[PDB]
Amino acid sequence: VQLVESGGGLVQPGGSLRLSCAASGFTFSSYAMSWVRQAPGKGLEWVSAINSGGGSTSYADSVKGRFTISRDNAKNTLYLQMNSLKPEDTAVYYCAKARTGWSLAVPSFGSWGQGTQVTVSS
Amino acid sequence: MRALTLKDILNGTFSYKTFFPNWISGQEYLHQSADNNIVLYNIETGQSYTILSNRTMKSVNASNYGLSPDRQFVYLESDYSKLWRYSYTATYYIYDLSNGEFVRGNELPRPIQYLCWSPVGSKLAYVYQNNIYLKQRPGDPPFQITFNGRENKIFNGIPDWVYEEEMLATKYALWWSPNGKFLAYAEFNDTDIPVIAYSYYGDEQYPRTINIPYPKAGAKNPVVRIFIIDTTYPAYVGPQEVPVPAMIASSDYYFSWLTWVTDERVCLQWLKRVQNVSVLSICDFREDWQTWDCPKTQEHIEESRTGWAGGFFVSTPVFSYDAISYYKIFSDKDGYKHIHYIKDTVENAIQITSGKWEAINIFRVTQDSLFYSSNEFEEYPGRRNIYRISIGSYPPSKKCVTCHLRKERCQYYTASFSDYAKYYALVCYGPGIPISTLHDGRTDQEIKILEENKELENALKNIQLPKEEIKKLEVDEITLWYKMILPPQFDRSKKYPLLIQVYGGPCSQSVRSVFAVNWISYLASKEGMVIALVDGRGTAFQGDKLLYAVYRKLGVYEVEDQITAVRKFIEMGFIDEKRIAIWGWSYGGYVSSLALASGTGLFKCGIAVAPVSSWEYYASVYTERFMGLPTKDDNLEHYKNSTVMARAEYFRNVDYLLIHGTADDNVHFQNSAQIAKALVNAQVDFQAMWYSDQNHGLSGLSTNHLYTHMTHFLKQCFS
Amino acid sequence: MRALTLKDILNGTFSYKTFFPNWISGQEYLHQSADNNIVLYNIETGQSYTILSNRTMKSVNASNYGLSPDRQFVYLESDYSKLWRYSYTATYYIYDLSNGEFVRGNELPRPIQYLCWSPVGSKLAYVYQNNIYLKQRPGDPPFQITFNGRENKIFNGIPDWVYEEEMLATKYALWWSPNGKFLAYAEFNDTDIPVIAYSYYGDEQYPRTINIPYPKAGAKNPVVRIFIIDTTYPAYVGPQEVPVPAMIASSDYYFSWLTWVTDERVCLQWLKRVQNVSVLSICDFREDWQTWDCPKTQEHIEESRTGWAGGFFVSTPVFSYDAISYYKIFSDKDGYKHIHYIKDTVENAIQITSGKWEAINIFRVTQDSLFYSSNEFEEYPGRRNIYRISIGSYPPSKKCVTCHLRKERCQYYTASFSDYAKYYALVCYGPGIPISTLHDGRTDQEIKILEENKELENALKNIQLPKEEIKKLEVDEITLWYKMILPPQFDRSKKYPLLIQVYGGPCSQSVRSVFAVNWISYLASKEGMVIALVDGRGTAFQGDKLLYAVYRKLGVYEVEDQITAVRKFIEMGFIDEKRIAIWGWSYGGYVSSLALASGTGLFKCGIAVAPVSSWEYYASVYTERFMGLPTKDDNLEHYKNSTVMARAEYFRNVDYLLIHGTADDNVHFQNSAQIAKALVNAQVDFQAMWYSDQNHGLSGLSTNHLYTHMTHFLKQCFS
Ligand SMILES: *[C@@H]1O[C@H](CO)[C@@H](O)[C@H](O)[C@H]1NC(C)=O
Ligand SMILES: *[C@@H]1O[C@H](CO)[C@@H](O)[C@H](O)[C@H]1NC(C)=O
Ligand SMILES: *[C@@H]1O[C@H](CO)[C@@H](O)[C@H](O)[C@H]1NC(C)=O
Ligand SMILES: *[C@@H]1O[C@H](CO)[C@@H](O)[C@H](O)[C@H]1NC(C)=O
Ligand SMILES: *[C@@H]1O[C@H](CO)[C@@H](O)[C@H](O)[C@H]1NC(C)=O
Ligand SMILES: *[C@@H]1O[C@H](CO)[C@@H](O)[C@H](O)[C@H]1NC(C)=O
Ligand SMILES: *[C@@H]1O[C@H](CO)[C@@H](O)[C@H](O)[C@H]1NC(C)=O
Ligand SMILES: *[C@@H]1O[C@H](CO)[C@@H](O)[C@H](O)[C@H]1NC(C)=O
Repeated sequence: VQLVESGGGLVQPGGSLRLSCAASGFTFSSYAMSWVRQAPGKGLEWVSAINSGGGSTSYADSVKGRFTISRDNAKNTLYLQMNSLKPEDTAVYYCAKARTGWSLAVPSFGSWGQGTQVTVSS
Repeated sequence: MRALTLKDILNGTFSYKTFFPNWISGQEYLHQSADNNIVLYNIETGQSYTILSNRTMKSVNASNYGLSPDRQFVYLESDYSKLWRYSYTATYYIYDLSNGEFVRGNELPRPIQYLCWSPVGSKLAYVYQNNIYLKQRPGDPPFQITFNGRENKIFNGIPDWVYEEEMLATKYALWWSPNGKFLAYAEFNDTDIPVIAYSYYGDEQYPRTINIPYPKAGAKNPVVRIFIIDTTYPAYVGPQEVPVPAMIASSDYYFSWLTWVTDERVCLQWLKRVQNVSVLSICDFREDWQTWDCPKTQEHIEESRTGWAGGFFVSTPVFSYDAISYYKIFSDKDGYKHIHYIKDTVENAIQITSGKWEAINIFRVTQDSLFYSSNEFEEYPGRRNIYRISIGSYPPSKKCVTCHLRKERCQYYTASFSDYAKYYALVCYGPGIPISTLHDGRTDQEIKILEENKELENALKNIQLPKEEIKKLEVDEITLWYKMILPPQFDRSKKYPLLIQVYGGPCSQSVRSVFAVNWISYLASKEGMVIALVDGRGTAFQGDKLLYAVYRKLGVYEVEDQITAVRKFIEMGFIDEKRIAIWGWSYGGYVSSLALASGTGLFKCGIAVAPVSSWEYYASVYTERFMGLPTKDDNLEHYKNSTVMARAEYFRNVDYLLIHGTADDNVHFQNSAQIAKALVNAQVDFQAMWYSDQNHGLSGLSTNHLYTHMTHFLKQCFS
Repeated sequence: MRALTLKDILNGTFSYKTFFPNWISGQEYLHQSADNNIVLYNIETGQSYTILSNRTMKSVNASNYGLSPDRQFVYLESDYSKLWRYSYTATYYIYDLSNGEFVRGNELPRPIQYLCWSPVGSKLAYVYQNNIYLKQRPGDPPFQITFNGRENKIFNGIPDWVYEEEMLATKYALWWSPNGKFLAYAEFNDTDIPVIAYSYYGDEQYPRTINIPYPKAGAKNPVVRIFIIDTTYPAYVGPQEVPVPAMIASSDYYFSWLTWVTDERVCLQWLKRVQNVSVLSICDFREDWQTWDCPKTQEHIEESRTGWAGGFFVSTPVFSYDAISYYKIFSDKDGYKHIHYIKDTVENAIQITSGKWEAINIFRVTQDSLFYSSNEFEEYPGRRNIYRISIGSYPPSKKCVTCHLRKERCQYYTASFSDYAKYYALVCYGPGIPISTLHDGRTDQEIKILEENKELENALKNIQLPKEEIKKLEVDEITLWYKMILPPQFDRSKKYPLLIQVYGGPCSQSVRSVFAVNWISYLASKEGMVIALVDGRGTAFQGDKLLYAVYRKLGVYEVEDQITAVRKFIEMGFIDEKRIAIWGWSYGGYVSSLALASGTGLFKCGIAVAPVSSWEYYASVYTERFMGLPTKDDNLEHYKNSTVMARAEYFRNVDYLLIHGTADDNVHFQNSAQIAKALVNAQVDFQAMWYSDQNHGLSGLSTNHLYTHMTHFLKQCFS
């Protein structure tokens, strides 16, 4: 399975960004997708999840009301947009594929790519 | 031949020893010899070797040890410091066995309130300042799980005063999964609870104040929540909260117990604030959401029409090998507690044991056997015997493994089992000298004698001991069981003084076949008195009628039973009617004060040690279990018409001795203060004595002082 | 014909009455009749009328009254509520006499801590919530003077605990100018003082905690300031603070006393924290800056080389008619306290009285006469007699007024004087039945008998009372003065048990010629005992050598004096050596405990009621006056050798009884708790008793219980 993430970088606090995830190999539009982040010196933290159809989304309590996740099966792309950033989200973001397409399902520890680094500071 | 002396009892000379193996596998166990050496014993091979020398223990002044299941690391505990009946703090060091040196790099902080290894592997969970920390390896920085722990307000992983003393009777509130991939803990919130404050003097110019959150009868209660967290990736989704049943989360409720079935199946038990109803729930793990679900079809309800639910505590289930069915002890249609087998629904339960006796405990449920305790043998409700039943076999079977081992020496047993029940150990507490033995586990064949107590038997040859008997009386269609202790060279043609020792507490038993050499033994051996203990209605292990006869009426029937027993003893014909006394402790103080002030003219003197004055002054859980809410709508009338103070006028023509400790946290000093004030306001003469900075147990030299004072008082009354 | 009984003592059936006139002018006074009518008596005309009837008093449930200097308003007091030994709160109503109804303007607040009229006019000054208010006329809104009054932290116009109990011995700190032109008050700051906390049980479900700012030995002390405010325009400049002398303000200090001389002259008395230096300063009022000036030339210094300054309290000056000279009582060159007359300089003072006796009090200084008290008559320390001397007359004169009035009935007198000393009243307390009479102020002749206690004399005809004697012993160089109470029909050929009553406190006297029927009278009259009271080193009114002997050596010489007296009594020949006992109360307990555990084998039993165990547990003002600071450099060595606990080993072969009240604010319960702890740690048997929610006095039925219990103990000991 191949997954590539693009976006991110160094941005001042209070700004906004958006990043993309592209997947190949397996069949898209048949599984739920998820966005996970890894902070320096910490473990894996689940951020958000999107259904296989794109109707309902699930968010964590730490990024509620600040992140927006969408998908496009025609281009096989996943988009996550962050707004009103704070100087504690500096981390590397990974794109995760679930194993259940019947409904929403958080992927546990499936495929992992290289992710994209996002650093926020003054 | 010589008689007993008070200094023999005070400085413990005739005390026995027991042997509970510290099982670490199915065939091995650890022990600490009388050399401060830790020795590992293997039963199959028969060899043994030391895993930790006394030099290493003395290097850090350690006093207790704990071995990881990998047998690679040990923890040693020092700086012991007791706080409550069960809780304490200490300092822990970690020793590496492979390299023979202490682990360096990340030392645990101090003091630590609780610490536990995982069932599989070597990873640690501990509690420090009301917060839970997890360590993957003994040489790694800790990972913090909880953040809101605050002193005397929020408790994480440990109980507060109320749950530690009245509900859990342990010092910990965290549990590992069977393979150690999940950790479950409880959080207690004590913020609106009223506070009891008393004075501690110590050694300083100014005394200080001790404050404890303490709910008295009818006050606010703690709030408890239960969380489960993944121990491999704890930062993924964090802790998850276990749902509460809808029928329970409608008013105040309690938390009874937690028990793991498998790595994805857990069981919880809930109690309502009205203790009439109990609920058992089984919850499963959903991997598609990493959460926990408790279906409504997997809830079991237990209720009692005539009293509280269960005995002193609610019974716990023991699950079978298939982890879908379980065994539990509760009362049947005839009011006797027996074993039932539950698969799908409560109404479909199958009764395993039946009769006019009771089943006390369930020890082990193996693939084809069940071990339990009972008092079926010869219809003596004071004995404990161990029975084994075959389950899942084509012919049914049932055997008693302890009722004929040593018939005249041992009739009170307990057991300890190893992994997979390969072997077990039996400990016998009486009525002879206690013994400890190791058994086969498959044929119940004796292997070796762990402890025989030969030195005590050699020391007791030149001493005359009193004679003890256990009998029963049938008065007014009520059966009372009494134990009588008689002096040596007893003669039925003379008259003797009489002393009564009373506890009388609900769900308790005082007439047991247990070996003991204590104060009353000395009193009977040297001072020539006759001692008696009586068990009547309100006690346990005899049926539901006798147990629940005292529901919502405390302090009414115990006094009647004691007086009836005393009258029968007088009718026997060898008791002096002008010299009779009674005494008790912390519930026998209550009963002693109520019986002495009954206006019957039977007792001459009485002693009350740390008694309870009114039920409005005690903890909410214990009081409301047996009495109910103290409101005008429910039971305020009997709350008012049950105190000791209301009988203050009737102490006029008796001798009274009142004893209490000023730093008591269980039964507060205010009880004795109010008793003394009420007695003074009625112009009644009595005697008193207080012990400064002493807890409910009166430990140390206070025990010697107390027993000497009571001996002086009794000798003066019977002169 | 019959002997006394315990109920005759507990119920005060043998008690006397005294008459202290309430002077309102030079020739008239007020009294409260039997029917609760306020009656005004005029001496010159012999006519009486009812200023206030009992109906008005009963209308508002009043219990006390106060009449305005202009005889136009009366304040009535209701809702009494005691707080400490001297302080209390109440509700006050104002009644008009010109029209005859209560005023209904600006009503007073409630409750009020203190209230006082003006010396002239009808101005009012009261204290409410630790703040001072002043009203120009009964019906006018108040004017607030102070704003920073807070509960338990800042006191305005009233003392805190330590000043009220140990220094001022009053309930108020505020004084009017002689013509009501200025008002002086004191402000106490207690922010940094440590707090003693104890428990009050009451009648609720939860006990509560009581906190009092209490400085123990060698701790922080309150801060005091003095202000004076104009009472006619109290907004022109506001309060003004008087200066403190330079030699006093260099370190910690106390405020001893204040006295008004004239409308423009005041006198203040300060004392150093090291309490062997005192300063008296006189301050004038300067109109140029409308302020107060205290010149250096008007400062007088008093110091003691071998002890503290003054007696129990520092003496107070009495000013002359021309108001620039005064008279004061202090030690002379031979070590006896006498009267000195001071005009300009201390070292030029003229001694007025001299001899081997002491002068106790100065009552009144008129334009030509001076009245005072003395114990010179017949060299008997323990008698009080009134003497009058002439000043400003060419031939000196000296008259003893009371030494020959009723020689065999009265030898202990006190006096109360009227305005301008036109008439006065004499009250005699013993050794016969007390009696109060009225005397003319010029010829010192009796004109009326105010009270003579006829009913008590009639009721005492059928009661046989014990015999009392006062005598002295000389051992080597000390003179011990003792009072002995002997039973009726006493015979010297038999042997009797002996009881010693001890107080022993510094600057105190226990052998006096007073009349009393109390517990020891019953003990001698009915139980056939012999009772002894002894006065030795450390007692007052016998010179400075005897008074200052116990300095930094508390609890050493009192025991020696008691033992020497007991040995002499045994040598007398009518005392049974196996039946000797001792008892005391609040420094009687201290000496009693130290004497019982002296290891001499003299006393069989002893009783201590609310004793002091260590001097680090008591208040700073009292302890540091007689013992010094508890620092390593000053007196720490003796602060540790003079505790009851250090002798805990010597209580083995004696009987002990320890009694204390749990709500004692003066001598805290900590002392008895420490004593009990020390006795338990040494394995010593004793008896105890506590009283709940009772202060130092043990008032109510607790007194009955205590005296009955002590009688039981003593009867058991002497059987
Ligand atoms: C106190 O008990 C200990 C424990 O057995 C014993 O060794 C010793 O003799 C006893 N001391 C006495 C009886 O003085
Ligand atoms: C420690 O154990 C060894 C084992 O032989 C023994 O020799 C020695 O007495 C013990 N030392 C102490 C202080 O118990
Ligand atoms: C504990 O209870 C208090 C009120 O009883 C509440 O304010 C607080 O949120 C609770 N604490 C937690 C951690 O839930
Ligand atoms: C338990 O007690 C409550 C209140 O006393 C009562 O309403 C309820 O019926 C009882 N529950 C039973 C008997 O199952
Ligand atoms: C109690 O004392 C009162 C006077 O205070 C007297 O009138 C009465 O007779 C006494 N009563 C008894 C029973 O001694
Ligand atoms: C009030 O005083 C009047 C006048 O002497 C008298 O008649 C009446 O009895 C008294 N009333 C009382 C004391 O209640
Ligand atoms: C009382 O003293 C405290 C500190 O000792 C000080 O802060 C405060 O100002 C003082 N209060 C007054 C002077 O009213
Ligand atoms: C007593 O006063 C003297 C001076 O009169 C002084 O030397 C001494 O310090 C004071 N006493 C103490 C104990 O300080």
